Amino acid sequence: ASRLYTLVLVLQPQRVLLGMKKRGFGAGRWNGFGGKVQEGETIEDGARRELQEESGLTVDALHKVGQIVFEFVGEPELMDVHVFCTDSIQGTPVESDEMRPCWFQLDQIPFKDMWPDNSYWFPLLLQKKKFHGYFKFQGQDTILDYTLREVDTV
Ligand SMILES: Nc1nc2ncccc2[nH]1
Repeated sequence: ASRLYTLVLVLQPQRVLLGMKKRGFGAGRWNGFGGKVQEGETIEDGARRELQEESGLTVDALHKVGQIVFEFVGEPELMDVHVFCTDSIQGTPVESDEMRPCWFQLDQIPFKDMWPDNSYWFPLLLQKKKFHGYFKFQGQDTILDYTLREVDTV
């Protein structure tokens, strides 16, 4: 019982792009860009499509960096999130009614205003490590338990 999602982190040498979501699941929190994968669409093509829909940016080179499964207690479907990273993009981040993008210096990533799992695996993403994670949430703020291990192959 799992549903495919994407998450794209535009990660440059000294800064990362994040978006403040206006409404929906995760509203009020900085996050990477992504969403559901469509029928007949590859996960990577879905990640590319969502990056543009939400941030206005066109990615060229995308790299798999992680897989994180999210469980919310009481909700049947697990979120199977395929995480990607890129440095080579085109365009300028676009603010829309749905999303407010902002660049952050790497020592100023706003973990307090992000999903609480991010502080666990971001240190790996910033050091170019690949990972497999699982986070069991109660509600949207409480991590009941988790696993996170590095991998050589996502
Ligand atoms: N970046 C990010 N973390 C998350 N945790 C739970 C649900 C969705 C999430 N998106």
